[PDB]
Amino acid sequence: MNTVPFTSAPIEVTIGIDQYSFNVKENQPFHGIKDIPIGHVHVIHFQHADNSSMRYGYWFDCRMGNFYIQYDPKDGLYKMMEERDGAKFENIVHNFKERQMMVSYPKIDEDDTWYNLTEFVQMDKIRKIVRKDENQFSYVDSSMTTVQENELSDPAHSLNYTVINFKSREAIRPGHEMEDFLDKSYYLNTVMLQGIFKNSSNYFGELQFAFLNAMFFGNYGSSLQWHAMIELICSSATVPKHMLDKLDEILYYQIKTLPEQYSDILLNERVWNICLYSSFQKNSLHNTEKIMENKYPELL
Amino acid sequence: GAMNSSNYAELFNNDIKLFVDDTNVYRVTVHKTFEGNVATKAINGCIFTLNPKTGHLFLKIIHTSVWAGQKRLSQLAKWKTAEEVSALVRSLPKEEQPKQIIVTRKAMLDPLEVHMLDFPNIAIRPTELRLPFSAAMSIDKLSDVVMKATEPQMVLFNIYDDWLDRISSYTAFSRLTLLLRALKTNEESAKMILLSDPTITIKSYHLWPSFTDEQWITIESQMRDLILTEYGRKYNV
Ligand SMILES: COC(=O)C[C@H]1CCS(=O)(=O)C1
Repeated sequence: MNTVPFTSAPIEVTIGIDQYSFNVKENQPFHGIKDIPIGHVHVIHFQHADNSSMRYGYWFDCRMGNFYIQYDPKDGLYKMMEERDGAKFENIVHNFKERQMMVSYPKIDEDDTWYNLTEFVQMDKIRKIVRKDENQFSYVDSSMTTVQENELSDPAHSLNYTVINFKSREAIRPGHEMEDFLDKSYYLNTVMLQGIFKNSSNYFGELQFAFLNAMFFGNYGSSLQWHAMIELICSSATVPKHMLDKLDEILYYQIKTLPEQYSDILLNERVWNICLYSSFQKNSLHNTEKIMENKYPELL
Repeated sequence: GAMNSSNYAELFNNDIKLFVDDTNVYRVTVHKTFEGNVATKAINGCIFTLNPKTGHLFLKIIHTSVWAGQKRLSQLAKWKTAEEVSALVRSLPKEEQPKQIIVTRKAMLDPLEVHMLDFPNIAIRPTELRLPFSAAMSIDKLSDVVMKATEPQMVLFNIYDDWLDRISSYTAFSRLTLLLRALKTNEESAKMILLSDPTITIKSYHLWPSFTDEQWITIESQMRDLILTEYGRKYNV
């Protein structure tokens, strides 16, 4: 079990760690988060009490280094940093644990939610979407735009998701205009899967990462990306059976985790009604269709 | 974006543009079968592609063979239309290619946009204008070339005859849509108006009769009357 210590908590803040969250008061004796499960990526995120504007946070994997959080009073945010001195770090964590100044990652043992939401998400792939190679962790916030949004403005600070555009030469073969537009299997299977993602695991990982950035930071371009990657599958007549079954599981857990009160801003009515009721795959997402109809029947 | 009454004059500026109307591409007669079911029989159709500034009409005749063995023909017809308009643009010299294509029905937007991805600088636009181009097949010479075709064929016409020698494109489009709206509202009445006088003929190389300026004013008045009439017979006013 790994630990992300905090130097201190000088400003009042709501702290998120994956799907959990807790409040820290200004100057409260808070020194971090312990018992973080090894084997998964994780996200530690922040919303300041005095400016709920800009949710921000850091994707990291404790197997890749010793990471800590320290408030920067100049840039006005909690920053993730790497401690290279392993003995310094172990000494710091032990002191903070002995003084019981850390919250424990509150995983219920029955509970596979975080695994199910991050099954295909890899830190190496996150770092290609979020370019900042001098760090092993990746910063994301509510306002960051995607490479595609920037084509329709700072490139260093963008989300480099894979561009999906259904009315693009990449998506449409000359001479198959109607066929490729009404049945996107070519675009999904040859262009995206064989060509760009190489396999369905990488595709699902980007899909899962897009959803999580939409949910945790209200990142609009991430929500667009999540829906586009769903729609490309649902609009393809020819999809491997294992991908459909896995997609149904992925989406089920995303819909299950979504705050009920954010359904209005995180779910695109057109895409979901199309996907569940009109698309080629309208009968292939049994688990997702059942949870959507029982949880958000308004949207449909 | 969309073309409407606010940006009317844009049609007669010097940026090449075409209207595309697909309402006569897929045409059928519905009939009873020997078993007493219903079936359709396709008949020849046409794409109506018109430059409103010059009157040039690119009439692409759609022969019934293009539907053989195909499913979902009303959907295919939109994509076939888009295929043929795209092929027309590619066949034109660069300096004759349109800057904008205005589709009369919004369902043509995605088919045509997809077929024109190679032409990112050509704007594909809808319109809120209530254009009556479906009545093109009430023009006897257009109907005749469509019905006689035994193979796919493109035929070129000037839908304004020689009107532009005497009137502006704005006025010529005004007259064309009044004629077509009348033919659409009461074809028999409209055609009687246009032909009731045998001394006024249609030249071999024209579509409409050789009316003098004064005769066109009379004709145009009669067409308004007809449209107002039928509007009365229709709603009882
Ligand atoms: C020159 O424009 C007009 O004379 C009016 C347009 C509105 C719709 S239409 O088809 O009657 C043509």
